[PDB]
Amino acid sequence: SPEALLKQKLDMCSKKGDVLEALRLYDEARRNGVQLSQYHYNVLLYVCSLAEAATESSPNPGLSRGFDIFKQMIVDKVVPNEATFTNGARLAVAKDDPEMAFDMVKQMKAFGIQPRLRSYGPALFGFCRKGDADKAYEVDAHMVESEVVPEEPELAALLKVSMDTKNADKVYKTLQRLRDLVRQVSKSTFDMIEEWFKSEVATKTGVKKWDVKKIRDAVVSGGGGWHGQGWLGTGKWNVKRTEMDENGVCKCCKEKLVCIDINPVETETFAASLTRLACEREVKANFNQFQEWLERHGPFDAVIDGANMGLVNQRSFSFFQLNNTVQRCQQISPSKRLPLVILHKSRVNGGPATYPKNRALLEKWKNAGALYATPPGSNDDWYWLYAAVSCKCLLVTNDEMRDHLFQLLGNSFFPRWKEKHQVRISVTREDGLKLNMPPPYSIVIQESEDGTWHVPMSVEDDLQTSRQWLCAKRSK
Ligand SMILES: [Zn+2]
Repeated sequence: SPEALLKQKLDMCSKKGDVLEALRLYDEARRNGVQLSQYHYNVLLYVCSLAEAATESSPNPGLSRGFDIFKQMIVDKVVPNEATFTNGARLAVAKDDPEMAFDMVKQMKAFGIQPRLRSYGPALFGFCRKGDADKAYEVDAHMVESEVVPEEPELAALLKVSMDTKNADKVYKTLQRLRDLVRQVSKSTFDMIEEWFKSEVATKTGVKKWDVKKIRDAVVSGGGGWHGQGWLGTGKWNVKRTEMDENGVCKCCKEKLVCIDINPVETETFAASLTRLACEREVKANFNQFQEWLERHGPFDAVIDGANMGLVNQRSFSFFQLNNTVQRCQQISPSKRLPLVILHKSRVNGGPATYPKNRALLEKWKNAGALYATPPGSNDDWYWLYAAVSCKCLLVTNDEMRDHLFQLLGNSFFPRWKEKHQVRISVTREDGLKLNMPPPYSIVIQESEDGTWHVPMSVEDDLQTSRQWLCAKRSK
């Protein structure tokens, strides 16, 4: 079969990295009237990615013709799948022509195809590297229109190009986008923001007088912690690296940060999504049986990730650490409720429970309506997540909650819910175990009603390392 033959020959062409032969085989299929499939086109897009940008001649046929092949696949109305977007982007990156990368995205739109975030990258970053803000903002507007949401790298690039071209309005807007979408910024972005606030353009932007009611109504309207009405005040900024104390008080300026509310409607949307995602991955009857059990149990003040409590910082499962965490949670519960312990059934039956009194205790918790043993093959993460969300209560786990399945939960609501609900344990020699409670303020970029800014750096473990903030306050 000829379609099937071209495949074999393109799969073979190549592990070898032979672009000139893939381009020959491409042309031959069209001379033979063999219609290229999704698969053929993808391999061909990949193979062309391997070509390099001619630093000393007119561009090479591999990259150059790669864009041609891309264009033709779309004309042919061959549907793109995830590999198509990836390879198309590699091709764009390798070529490093932002205008040609932008063309590929325009072509996709013209044929009713939704570009991916990675499709926009080579265009956005290309224009930003070249200092072409006007084109960078075109790409940004295109992405907004296609409903593709930027991540921190795209925002930071937009921030820097706005700084480079002295555009104080676009800096403001991008900082608001960082607040809304990212919350806590990387070391790179943090340093960039610090430069912005100490810069001549920042010193020279602002207003001496403004409508206080306008700001007040914007604060209420935006949900808290910002106003979005523009730079306030005048003159040089005092810009310091600082920390918040445990109550959210800036150690530099003594402003107390805001605790920003989560809208209960968002929480109910998230709970529905969580249940849908869990039932796609669990045996549906197993998850449903837990949902039904939970409906008949509680109330709960806390839910414990039993496997994480037994294992975090241990060389093997510590019933001590789990049990001490149960006791601690019950002690801080105003009415002394036992926490809901989520644990695999395997664990309920043999170390923990190697020792008869530990096994009896596990059964006692179950009998108290405070332990659910998840069935073999289940991922218990869905279970403790769903319980904490549904019971609207604390979640005790030191799981990072960022990798694998946790990426499925998104990067707006879930991180905000996490900060309000997650309790983590720490241990010291002098004191033993401690529960680290949610902060009484929101760890996010905040803009105060008088235009003062507080910007938090993102950190891997804010109990291990002390989180740095930027305090930017007008000097007069
Ligand atoms: Zn401050």
